[PDB]
Amino acid sequence: XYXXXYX
Amino acid sequence: MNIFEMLRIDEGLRLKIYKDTEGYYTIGIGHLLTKSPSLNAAKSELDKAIGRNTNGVITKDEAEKLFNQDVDAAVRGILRNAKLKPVYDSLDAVRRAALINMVFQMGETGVAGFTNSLRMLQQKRWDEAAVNLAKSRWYNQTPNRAKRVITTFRTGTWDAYKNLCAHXAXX
Ligand SMILES: *[C@@H]1O[C@H](CO)[C@@H](O)[C@H](O)[C@H]1NC(=O)CCCCCCC(C)C
Ligand SMILES: *[C@@H]1O[C@H](CO)[C@@H](O)[C@H](O)[C@H]1NC(C)=O
Ligand SMILES: *[C@H]1O[C@H](CO)[C@@H](O)[C@H](O)[C@@H]1O
Ligand SMILES: [Cl-]
Repeated sequence: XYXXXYX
Repeated sequence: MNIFEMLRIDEGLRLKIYKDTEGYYTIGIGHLLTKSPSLNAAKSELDKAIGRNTNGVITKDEAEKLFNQDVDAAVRGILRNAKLKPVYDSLDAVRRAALINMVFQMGETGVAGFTNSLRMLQQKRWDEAAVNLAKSRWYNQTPNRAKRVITTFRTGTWDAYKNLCAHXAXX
């Protein structure tokens, strides 16, 4: 992970 | 709660440059970097904004810094606008956050175009406001968000933002 979103 | 937390629910988050669905390069909590289709241009803009060689990745603090500036910038847009400022001034603090939210989304010019709804809000006509706001293109294109914002306008409460749960779709 480490990135965010939300997709 | 408040505007900051509110927009965090409605905007989402990236620590790395992302090409969003409208064809824009984006980062942080809905921070636009460039309309240009060049990733390198996105990076140049980002690097200039942060003051370092990011390679397209930023820290939470940096995201929060861009966020705080973007929120201030939405307030300035409100106060500079002849249609928005009076309304903003008349509103309580909960409903003010709803208005900052909209501006943060679609810009002062876009929000200033909601002529009748703005009038109803000035006149404290909360239900008519809600019904009128729901008639918009805005409401059709981003309904989940617009419903929460509209509800906040209707009630002057944080109820639409209380007791929401995440469902993955990132991490
Ligand atoms: C990220 O989403 C996960 C999956 O839904 C959650 O379990 C987790 O709690 C979420 N975490 C965070 O909120 C990380 C902190 C990010 C805070 C950055 C805020 C500032 C304003 C940029
Ligand atoms: C993130 O994704 C989840 C699940 O698809 C959804 O509940 C949430 O509204 C999304 N958040 C944003 C800001 O789009
Ligand atoms: C979640 O998935 C999307 C699509 O694969 C990526 O663009 C994003 O970086 C994340 O990995
Ligand atoms: Cl400005």
